[PDB]
Amino acid sequence: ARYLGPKLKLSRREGTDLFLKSGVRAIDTKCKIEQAPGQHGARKPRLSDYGVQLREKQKVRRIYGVLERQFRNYYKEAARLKGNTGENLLALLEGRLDNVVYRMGFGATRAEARQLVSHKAIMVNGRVVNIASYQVSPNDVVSIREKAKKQSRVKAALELAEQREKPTWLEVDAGKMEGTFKRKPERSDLSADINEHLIVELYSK
Amino acid sequence: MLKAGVHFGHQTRYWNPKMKPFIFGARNKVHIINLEKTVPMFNEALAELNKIASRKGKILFVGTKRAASEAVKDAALSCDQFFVNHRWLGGMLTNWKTVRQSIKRLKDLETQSQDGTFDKLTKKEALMRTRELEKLENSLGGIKDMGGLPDALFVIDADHEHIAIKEANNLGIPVFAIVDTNSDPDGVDFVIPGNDDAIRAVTLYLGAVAATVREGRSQDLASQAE
Amino acid sequence: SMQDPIADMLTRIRNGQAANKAAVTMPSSKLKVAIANVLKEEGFIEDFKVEGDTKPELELTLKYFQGKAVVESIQRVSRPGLRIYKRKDELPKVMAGLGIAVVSTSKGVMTDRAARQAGLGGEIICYVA
Amino acid sequence: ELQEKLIAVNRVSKTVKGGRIFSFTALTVVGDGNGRVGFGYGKAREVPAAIQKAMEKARRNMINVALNNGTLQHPVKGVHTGSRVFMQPASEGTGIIAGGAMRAVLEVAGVHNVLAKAYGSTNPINVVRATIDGLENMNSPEMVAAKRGKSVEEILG
Amino acid sequence: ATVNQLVRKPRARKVAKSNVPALEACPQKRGVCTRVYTTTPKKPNSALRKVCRVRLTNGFEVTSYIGGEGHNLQEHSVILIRGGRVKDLPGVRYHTVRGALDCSGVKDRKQARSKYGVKRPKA
RNA sequence: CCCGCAGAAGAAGCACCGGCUAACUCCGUGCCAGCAGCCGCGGUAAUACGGAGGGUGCAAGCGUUAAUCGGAAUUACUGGGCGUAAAGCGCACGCAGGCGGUUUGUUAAGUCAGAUGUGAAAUCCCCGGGCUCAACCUGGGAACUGCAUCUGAUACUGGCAA
Repeated sequence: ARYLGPKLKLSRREGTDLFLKSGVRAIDTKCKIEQAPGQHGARKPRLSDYGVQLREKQKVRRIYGVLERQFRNYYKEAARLKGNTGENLLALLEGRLDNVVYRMGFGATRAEARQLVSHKAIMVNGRVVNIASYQVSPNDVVSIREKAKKQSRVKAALELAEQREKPTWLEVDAGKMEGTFKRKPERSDLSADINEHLIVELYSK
Repeated sequence: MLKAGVHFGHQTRYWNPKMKPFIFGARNKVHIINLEKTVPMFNEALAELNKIASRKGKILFVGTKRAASEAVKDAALSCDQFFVNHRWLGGMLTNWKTVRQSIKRLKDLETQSQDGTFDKLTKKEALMRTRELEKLENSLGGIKDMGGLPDALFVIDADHEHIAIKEANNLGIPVFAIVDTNSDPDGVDFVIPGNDDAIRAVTLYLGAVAATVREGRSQDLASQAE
Repeated sequence: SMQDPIADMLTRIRNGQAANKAAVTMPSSKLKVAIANVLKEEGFIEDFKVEGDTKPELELTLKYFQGKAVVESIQRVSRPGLRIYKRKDELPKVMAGLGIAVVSTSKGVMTDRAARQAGLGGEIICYVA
Repeated sequence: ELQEKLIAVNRVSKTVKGGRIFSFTALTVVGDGNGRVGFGYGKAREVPAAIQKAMEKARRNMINVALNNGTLQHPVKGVHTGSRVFMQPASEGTGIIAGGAMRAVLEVAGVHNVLAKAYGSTNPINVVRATIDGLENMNSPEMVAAKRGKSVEEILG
Repeated sequence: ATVNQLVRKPRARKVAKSNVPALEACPQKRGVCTRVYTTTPKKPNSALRKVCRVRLTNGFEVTSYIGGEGHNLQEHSVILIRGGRVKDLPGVRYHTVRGALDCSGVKDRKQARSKYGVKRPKA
């Protein structure tokens, strides 16, 4: 399933930072981002019209941690669902449980927050959920069970997430370690750096 | 990151209060410019330079500062761009209609004095026409090959060349400057809060701009076409 | 040998709009004056005049707003070789609704937008865009 | 402000007494993103000179096209030299889903979402002249209202 | 054209012909492989292409190319046959699936070893 | 299904990297060995063969083969053509077939509108619910592009009369 390799070579192929590490320091200047993704890294390519679409899709999939079969099911769900298709697709990717745990700040990265969700530690609506692909409905409460509560890492990662842009579609308490998923985010609410029509057009091909 | 040059902060007490977003009062009664906010603005500047220089546009580099004098000529003739570093003439851009024939005097006079009548009249006439060439040469030498109105203005001190900024805000040229703490970030479109008076800094900022220009002018698209 | 006088009317309207003529004339009939009446109600054509007693001829003043003509395109849909009848909720909209389709229904010859609020359909005669 | 785009470069020959002497042709479309498009063909002995000819030829050849909310006003055909083009407004079709050499001129025109299908031949020069003929062919409800019906509430309804 | 002519005679569907007449609607077939030999290809290429004749299990006796670099097939050699022509020899329309029954794998392969039937060099 | 124990411990391959098509260098070989879906590579400096490094895609799968549709407007009803590209009978008459000027009246067959019955359930689609989520199951609807009958409309088409 999940990737589990060198998780900053991906960000050097994309060029742009993917926030795949915690961000204690900055982008370290100890990876040489923006100049080389491999051996022929200084050789900058042409990156044609199929290439910009492909690197857009690989960009969003490598941000969120979703594979191609599941991601294509997310496109299909975004296409049957009413309204703007790329907005529905980013709403579905912002509705994954591990992303909601990340954007509460209960894990530093997506893989870490995925490990808290995977190791029966994250509780939603007073119920345990083990699965990183849970779609969180609006007006839900996401919590942390008493076992993995106050174990070094909600403390560390929640201490670190104080500088991370404060996503305003969810309430968070951080002493009770809970958060209400208030409403789904509009396209205007996430960073304007990913380019959705390239992806929707790519699967439209 | 203070990467290689030291661009930490400035003067003491006569800060322009418009730059309240970039201050940290140090123990020596000296301001510290917010270096963790400088870098997003500098990257927002270079992302404009790649666009308007990949337009095949003309950047005009401005800084005198008595210390950043040679860093502009050295760090700007490495590109295909144009510079003003010795004296900023009042109206080189908005009165360029009459700066034009002074450029014609410079080009049309070194044309006469490289081979022509540079000895044919008087030793005193060589002492006049040559002194004219060394007076116009470090006054119009970098702008000599321009022959038009520039598309951008890279100012190294807003407080020192504030009339170049207002100059290229009478007309529609997007200026951007690295400002000091006492400078005024009003006419400047893409403000860069940093060090104006360090030789390391006017190597660093101007060097990275010099990389975005010549690295920005497509050497890749052209190659593909070929 | 003149088996569709309605198409023979529309080709005179189209050839007049091409040839930049002030008026056109065809041998009149009840259906031609009905369809031309619909076109004057819409505003593609001003001033049809039926002028005759035994062998009637109806003329049309052809509109020209700019130097460009007004009838931008005009097709013939229910030709005699292949008649086309539509339901209520299957009536087309020509040029995304800013052209008009002439349909003949049981309440008379009218436009598609007239037949939607009329709540019925029929034989779509032509597409005037 | 201009947002140029190169479509395709072709390598042509002339065949003189000595040998076949090659040159390059470009094909560009430029345009702001409010319904202005110019294509420039351009040809030179070397590739970047050819694309530069195509830029300067494209900039003085623009066509005003009226579009609302980044899409067409009505489905419109188009024809130029055996390249038939059908393109469709697709009100939030969500993707400028056109073929090669039509996607370029459309997204530098400023439409963001069409349903464009290219019939006939698919030569890039003829399909870009066909889509610029279709985009100039398309008119607006104020255009058809100002020449017919005399009300946009009557023309649209 | 002419809808009335289309009513009198309907518009006839084009008829697709299969490229692999050895048994149709079957991904693989199995043969006896009499006369393994070599054939020079057609004109612009020049090599010795190793090709065996094959009498299948349905009565067809087709000819088929042997891929990889060196093989071990001699005249009784029951082998498995998949589709795909070569565009280099006249009439060779099939391939022998390497590493399947007797048409064993290729030695010292490391890349693309699903094709040619070579197992993973562990130890 | 839940609770506890143990320790990162038991768990990553497959295809590709000349263009189409995302991803490049060296070495081995020398129109050989081989590759190939189509163009086509291989004659000593092969980004195309074989190996290594590096990269790209997919992932408990990956690739090849077979088969259907698409792309194919490449059988064109939607939606093509026929001077020279494939294609106008050598030219007519002419039965069946198709199509038919214009006005009035009648009919209501075609056509249109409504209603009723039927078009099984499952399946597709919409709004929900339950399985920790999903796949899956399921409530209600929509739809089932139709057929028959009754009631009307009579602009067009047809039947009849003038």
